[PDB]
Amino acid sequence: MKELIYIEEPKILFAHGQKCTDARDGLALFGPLNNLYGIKSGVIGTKQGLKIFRDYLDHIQKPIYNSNSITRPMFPGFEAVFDCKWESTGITFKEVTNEDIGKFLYNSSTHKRTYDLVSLFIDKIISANKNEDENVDVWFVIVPDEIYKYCRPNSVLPAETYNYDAQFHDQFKARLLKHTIPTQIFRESTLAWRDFKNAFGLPIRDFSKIEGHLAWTISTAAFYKAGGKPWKLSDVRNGVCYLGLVYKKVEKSKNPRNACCAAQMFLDNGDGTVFKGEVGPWYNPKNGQYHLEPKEAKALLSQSLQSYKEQIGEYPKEVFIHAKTRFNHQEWDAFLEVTPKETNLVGVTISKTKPLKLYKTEGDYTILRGNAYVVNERSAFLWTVGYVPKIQTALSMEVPNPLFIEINKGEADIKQVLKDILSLTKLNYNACIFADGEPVTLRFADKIGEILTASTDIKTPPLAFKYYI
Amino acid sequence: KFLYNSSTHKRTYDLVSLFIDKIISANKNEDENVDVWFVIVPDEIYKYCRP
Amino acid sequence: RNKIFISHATPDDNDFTRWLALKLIGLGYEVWCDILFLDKGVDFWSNIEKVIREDTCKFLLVSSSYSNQREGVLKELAVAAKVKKQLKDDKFIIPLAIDEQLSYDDINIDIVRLNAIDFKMSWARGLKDILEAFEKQKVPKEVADASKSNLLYQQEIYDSNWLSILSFPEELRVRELTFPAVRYKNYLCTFIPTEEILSGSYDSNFIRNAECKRLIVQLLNKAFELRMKDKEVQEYEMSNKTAYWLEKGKLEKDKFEKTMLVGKQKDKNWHFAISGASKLYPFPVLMISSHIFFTADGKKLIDSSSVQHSSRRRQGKNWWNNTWRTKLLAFIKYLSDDDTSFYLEMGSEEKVFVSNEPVKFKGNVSYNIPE
Amino acid sequence: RNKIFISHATPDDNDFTRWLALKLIGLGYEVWCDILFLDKGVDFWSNIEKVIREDTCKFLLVSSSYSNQREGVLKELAVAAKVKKQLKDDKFIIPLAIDEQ
DNA sequence: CTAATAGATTAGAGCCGTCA
Ligand SMILES: NC(=O)c1ccc[n+]([C@H]2O[C@H](COP(=O)([O-])OP(=O)(O)OC[C@@H]3O[C@H](n4cnc5c(N)ncnc54)[C@@H](O)[C@H]3O)[C@H](O)[C@H]2O)c1
Ligand SMILES: NC(=O)c1ccc[n+]([C@H]2O[C@H](COP(=O)([O-])OP(=O)(O)OC[C@@H]3O[C@H](n4cnc5c(N)ncnc54)[C@@H](O)[C@H]3O)[C@H](O)[C@H]2O)c1
Ligand SMILES: [Mg+2]
Repeated sequence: MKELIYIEEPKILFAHGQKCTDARDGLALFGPLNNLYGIKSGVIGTKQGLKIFRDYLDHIQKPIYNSNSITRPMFPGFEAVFDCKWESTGITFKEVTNEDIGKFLYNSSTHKRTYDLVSLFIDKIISANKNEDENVDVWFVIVPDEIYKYCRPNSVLPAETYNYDAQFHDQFKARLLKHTIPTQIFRESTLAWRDFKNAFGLPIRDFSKIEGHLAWTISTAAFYKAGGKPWKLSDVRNGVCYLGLVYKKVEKSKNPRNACCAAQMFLDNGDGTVFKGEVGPWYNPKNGQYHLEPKEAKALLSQSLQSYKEQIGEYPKEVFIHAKTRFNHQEWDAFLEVTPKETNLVGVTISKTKPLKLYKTEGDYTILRGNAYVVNERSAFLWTVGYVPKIQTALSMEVPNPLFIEINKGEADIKQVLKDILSLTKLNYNACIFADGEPVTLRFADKIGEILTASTDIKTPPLAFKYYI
Repeated sequence: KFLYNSSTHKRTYDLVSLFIDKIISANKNEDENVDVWFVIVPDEIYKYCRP
Repeated sequence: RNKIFISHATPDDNDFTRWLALKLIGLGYEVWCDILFLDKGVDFWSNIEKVIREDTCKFLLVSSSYSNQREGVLKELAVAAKVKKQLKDDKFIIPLAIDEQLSYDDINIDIVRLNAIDFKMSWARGLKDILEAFEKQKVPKEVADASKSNLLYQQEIYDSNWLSILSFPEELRVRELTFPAVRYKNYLCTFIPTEEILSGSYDSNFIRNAECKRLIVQLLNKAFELRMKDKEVQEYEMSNKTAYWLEKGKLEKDKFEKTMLVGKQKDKNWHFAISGASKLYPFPVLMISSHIFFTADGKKLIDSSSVQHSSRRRQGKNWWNNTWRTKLLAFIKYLSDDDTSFYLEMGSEEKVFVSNEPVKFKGNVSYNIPE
Repeated sequence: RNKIFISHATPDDNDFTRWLALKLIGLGYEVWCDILFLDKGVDFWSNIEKVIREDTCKFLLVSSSYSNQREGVLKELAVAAKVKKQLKDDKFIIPLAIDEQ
């Protein structure tokens, strides 16, 4: 017989200085942190896409209701929640004729067609940003469903163009990094989900009972990409810097090699949270070697420490380096000789591989979301997916898998490690959910590395997430 | 540290860079939607940067 | 008399007052406030006195460092005290405490004997304090809204899949031969005391402890493979691992101890399958994984991973915790040998005994299961 | 904070209250009570409280059938109890007894 | 250097479900 400890919920902060565990309830009752005046939207696409976008904008001005209110709170309309204006009167439209989309999508070569389509879409945005006077906050791209299905890694149709990945989204986001333009890509079927059907007279995607969820998600994304702050973490310990390492293989560049991209989070003076990326990939020629050479690791640590010191003025007292691989001695010794002496380095490996499953005896639901089985002083299991009493349901189907946390280098208290990991799952601005499955230090550090490896080297890319997500 | 070079060209370059780097950083890596940018230039910057 | 009056200090406590007035209006009550309903160009003291005297059921006072010792607030309090005396309602006045800087020893002399409400910790807590008080006192709620105002009002021992290893053969001391054997140098490894191998103790230039543990794990895995081959259970080769399942008709009506391990889905059958991996961390166990495999006529599988994936996705959509748990436990009990264990043949006499019940976990926190 | 406060029912205990107040004044103790003290044209309920909270050393209470139910005397007693709790004084309140029924 | 036997790790892709 073994023992399970339970970890309390972290709570997040909204307007008026009020707290809550659910983002939706906090946004509905108190509203966002900062105060925008409004969002001016730039739309690029066909006339069908312009009509669809205008209709959807009109749709989400009024309250929207879900089938089950307990599971998913209602949407009370955009302005009731966000205290700003985002209407179909701030639209500046740049038409893209259908002849171009038809004619470029004909070379039968994924790379050439993807490059041509991305160039076609981005040249208009670049020109509208350079040669015009109108002000645009977030640009919205409405791609027809027919080009989405053909621009994928493995896609077959039923000149510096080979240096990029053959995915529309990654290349499109990458090639706008040097102009710093926020953007939100939509699919015609995501907004006009009724009009796209199958052999039967039903939509392929049925949003009838989860329409308020889509409204919540789209509104939150649009409000974040316009320079807003919808919530923050209530309790973050002072003098603690969190990092994140992920390895993305740089496919098809003269050899099989792989890079590394990072993210950081800390509490700054003024009770603010600085959640921002850590850009500039660091490579190693070896194939299948997910590690850093000493020279490439000293640079990364120096960069992170200098950033924290510049914003705060003193070095972090504690630094936690979360990762999904295991460090080795050769690189960890590169650490600790750029680090000062008044700072603690702790390396935490987070994985979801070990197959442990827990079942309730004589029940029908799953295990709670705070439960953890502490195996040792350097190992533990944490359940980040499970039954949440507030929404009266679990965050997954079947039986969830636990998250295996293992202190790898340094010494730390495993209970505190779990407590800090659980609060890192509430900062998914790409989503409007109760909480995430894995820490966002590892999820946002993955998107940047996925977008940075689908283009040629670009010097000093932006750090803000709004240009990536 | 910039409006002292005694060469008009270099100090003009440095001051223009000092303002525009911040403007572009704010534009590319922040979540707000700023309609216009208002640049409040102290008098000394404008005074001597003439040809 | 169905208007809730709100007394405050203007403009120092305007934010909280406006919040409270908007909330109470949303919930359905009628609220009169100095900043939202007073007219422009009207005699205001006379109108305020008329409102307090003629139509007022509750007198909610905002109490703070500003609203204390204010002439307008005090005059309103005096008139409200007269109305309370005339109306014989001991709960006509209700102070609301919102300021953390106002000590309870410095409150007005007119509210000393009154039970204040605390908004200092959280405003929703105080809001429900006042809502509970209103429910108890039966303040007239003009419910002119449906499905909106009521929604504003509304706003352990576990099992596992680990089978502990009860015993090991004493001494440690080609894959196509009868028993589990492993090549190593010019020697042969097959069933050094094993009590010390699994303690991080033995070390020698002949072999390292970690390598010895790895070899023991390999021997255990081969033994399990052979043992399930000797149980006459059909096998499915997954991408890297292997799974085992029972043929249709093998069990009595496809049921073992009131659990069903073979069933029906349209033009396909579905078979519950398991796979096993032996580990020595954190303690010697046999980890079990659950799978579903689909056979065309109940005996032959489908040579297509797409249809297998789609059917497996469809079948698990309705299953839940109890279904998976009971099916796994039933399969393990089916493989059980005598009463509580199940051996792996490691040699001529030696055996490794595995428990047929999973490891049990215990916690101290649960949920009420509100259906 | 050197004034004796006399709380009582009105107008039922004015005779005994006046006798006691005059005797105490004659013996040299500063006393207070509506008669001879309350000013005409003033906010009384709010002057019943200032004197109790800032200008009181002892709190005499004339108890009888009339008292121990009147709202005013109970309010004054509550404020007196709070002031006693603040002052950390054990003998703030002196319940005089003048009745027998 | 080449070619097999395993245990223990990593990163990619592609398909399906979300309610009653
Ligand atoms: N929250 C409160 O303090 C509150 C509540 C109810 C009544 N009152 C009364 O007390 C207040 C005292 O105000 P003050 O002198 O301290 O500050 P002030 O007059 O500068 O500001 C107070 C506000 O001025 C306005 N006001 C005052 N006289 C007015 C008039 N003749 N015509 C139109 N608007 C007028 C009202 O909105 C009042 O609430 C006002 O006389 C009256 O509303 C105050
Ligand atoms: N400190 C004292 O000696 C003392 C004794 C008794 C009551 N009080 C106080 O308590 C009183 C209220 O309690 P109660 O209802 O039992 O008193 P009460 O019996 O005096 O009040 C009821 C009637 O109201 C009249 N009244 C109303 N306002 C008055 C005013 N401004 N001046 C004179 N008479 C007035 C009284 O004369 C009486 O006829 C008054 O507020 C005040 O006198 C003080
Ligand atoms: Mg996004």
